[PDB]
Amino acid sequence: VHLTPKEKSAVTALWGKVNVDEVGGEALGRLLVVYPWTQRFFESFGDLSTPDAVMGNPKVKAHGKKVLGAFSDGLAHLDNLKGTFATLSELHCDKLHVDPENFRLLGNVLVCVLAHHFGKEFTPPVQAAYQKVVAGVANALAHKYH
Amino acid sequence: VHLTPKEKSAVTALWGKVNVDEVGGEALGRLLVVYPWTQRFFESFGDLSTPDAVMGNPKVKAHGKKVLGAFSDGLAHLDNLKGTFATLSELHCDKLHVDPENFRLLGNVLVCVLAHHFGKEFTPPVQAAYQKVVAGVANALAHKYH
Amino acid sequence: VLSPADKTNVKAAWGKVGAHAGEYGAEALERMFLSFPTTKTYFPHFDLSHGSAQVKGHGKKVADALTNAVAHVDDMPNALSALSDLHAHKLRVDPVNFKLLSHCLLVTLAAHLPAEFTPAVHASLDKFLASVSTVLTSKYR
Amino acid sequence: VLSPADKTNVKAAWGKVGAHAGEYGAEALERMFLSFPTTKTYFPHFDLSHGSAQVKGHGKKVADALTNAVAHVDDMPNALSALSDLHAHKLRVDPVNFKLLSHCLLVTLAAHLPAEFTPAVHASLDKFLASVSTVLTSKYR
Ligand code: HEM
Ligand code: HEM
Ligand code: HEM
Ligand code: HEM
Repeated sequence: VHLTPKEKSAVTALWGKVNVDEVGGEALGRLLVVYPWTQRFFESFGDLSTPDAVMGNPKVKAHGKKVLGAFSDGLAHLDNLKGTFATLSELHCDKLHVDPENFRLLGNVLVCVLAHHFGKEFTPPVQAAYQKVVAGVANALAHKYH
Repeated sequence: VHLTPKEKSAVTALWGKVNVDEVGGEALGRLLVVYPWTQRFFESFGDLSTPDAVMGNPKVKAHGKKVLGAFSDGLAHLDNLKGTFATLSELHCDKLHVDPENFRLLGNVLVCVLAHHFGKEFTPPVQAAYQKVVAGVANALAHKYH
Repeated sequence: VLSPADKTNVKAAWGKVGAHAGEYGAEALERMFLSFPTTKTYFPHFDLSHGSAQVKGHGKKVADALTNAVAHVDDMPNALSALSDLHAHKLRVDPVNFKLLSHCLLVTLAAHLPAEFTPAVHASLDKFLASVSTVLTSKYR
Repeated sequence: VLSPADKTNVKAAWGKVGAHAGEYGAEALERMFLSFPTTKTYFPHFDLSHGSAQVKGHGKKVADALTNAVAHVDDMPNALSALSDLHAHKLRVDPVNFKLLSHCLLVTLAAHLPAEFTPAVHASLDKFLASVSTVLTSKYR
């Protein structure tokens, strides 16, 4: 992904203000609520019946912190996203068999959560920068399908 | 794309029997009938109002011959699809601005045309082989979006 | 949404299937498993080998469901109401998997009915299958 | 298709937009043009720069059509019938571009109404926008 130097600055500046304990858990949480078919991959997580139960679930918040950690790991390695996500690409593709379209949906839900948390500050050019990032993370995680 | 040696043989054997004058034009023709929005990219082609007019259009048949020639070019260079479709990726992405989802749709319409022309001979494992090919061609033509 | 010309073409194309329903649905299922191996995880309890009795059995169920969908084409959400709750709520099937089976169903129909598979009928069947997919992915809690 | 709880959340969330409709629609359009440059080609007669009178004028039209969609939520195919013809026949818009504007609309709704953008309402609004998208992509020759 070809990110403009001004876009690399805008991203890291916004990412340093991100609540690492809540945001990721909210992304995964909303993914499971907005797109219910994703819950079949998380049968061992517990009570996922109501929206409040998904968001309040301890296993969702905990795993969500790891997903956010993987997005932070990808922001430090923008030049080599394929190698950064190579191990995770094997897990999500060869083992779990998750359709690559869902990677793109989680990325878009992350963009929605960042919008929900920052408001006006998540200006249109900042979104444009994050869309390039989440699309790059998606393609990298979908490499074992190519 | 990781093609099995037996799958490589099945593809070339079936491709040598392909009518180079008609098949490609039928693929593009059906793409314009089944998925009408693709017609906006071909405003200079003429009469595209009725299904028979799309199929009977000389500009569609002639351009379809070139698309089929690009698929044949990709079958001889399965190891390096990115480099084979590098120039065509610049045309379809940076100049024409075609959504990468349409590439997959044309590949799937080609598969439907090969099925229409060969019948029983287009056995399930032969389709599986061609699905790997058309997905590799789509992903290679979509490189300028990565 | 469909069209009165779409409905005519779907009734006529699927009419020439008839007795061959279970072979066609099974062939479409087999074409799906070999082309997109990710779909095999929805059926671990099935013998997925060529000529499998479960794939041939299920293929009949799939085809009969599509026949019932052609019958009640103007009231599809109600006719496939039980099937929607089954695919969406119980099995939690990914919407992409429906585009992949729909494609295989079109390949099967092309491979078997060349006189019926005109560009116009291809357009109609794609729309029908897309409409069926839309209904089976609809989840009302 | 929708739910009676989905309709309640859509009417409640969109009811807090009200007067800010044109700003939100224009912002949604700007977020789309900047994030997905392929959508720009549908508006070559428009000034696409920030604070453009045209993007501000069209955003009002898009928002007003969505306001009319919230009004006739039980009969959307009939309400947006003129718009369906426009987007599918004449303009020939790629269905993917609707998923992108729909996303941008949700990002705008998230960035302006955080009290209303609860997980249940996110789901409701996504299903509403997907429904409006289905109607506008439906082409009956
Ligand atoms: C957008 C890219 C995504 C990222 C960065 C991501 C990241 C991760 C990480 C960091 C792990 C755990 C690795 C470990 O400690 O072993 C993981 C596991 C997993 N991911 Fe993802 N993921 C993504 C998308 C998805 C999606 C969209 C789904 C579901 C539809 C999914 C389903 C899973 C599952 C089922 C696990 C295993 C959980 C377990 O240990 O039980 N992931 N993912
Ligand atoms: C994956 C399949 C595809 C292949 C391999 C392919 C191949 C080609 C080739 C060989 C050319 C002509 C290059 C030249 O001689 O200058 C071309 C041009 C073009 N392609 Fe494609 N194409 C594909 C998909 C698409 C799709 C799916 C669309 C549109 C929805 C599209 C739209 C066009 C247009 C608009 C032109 C220019 C025609 C003109 O010169 O007026 N192509 N394509
Ligand atoms: C073209 C759309 C489809 C139709 C018409 C269809 C039809 C059916 C029918 C009739 C049943 C049997 C229910 C019963 O016994 O009462 C069923 C079950 C099932 N379907 Fe589908 N289906 C469709 C697509 C899919 C897809 C895309 C998948 C996933 C790859 C899928 C996975 C399943 C599974 C896992 C069951 C097995 C239930 C059993 O073991 O009996 N279906 N489907
Ligand atoms: C959320 C769905 C959408 C709604 C409610 C919507 C609404 C509208 C409305 C109300 C008009 C004005 C028609 C008139 O002048 O009478 C229109 C026109 C148009 N729409 Fe959309 N639209 C939507 C999505 C899209 C998308 C996704 C694109 C493509 C990127 C698009 C492209 C156009 C174009 C090119 C026109 C301008 C025609 C002109 O210059 O007058 N629309 N749309």
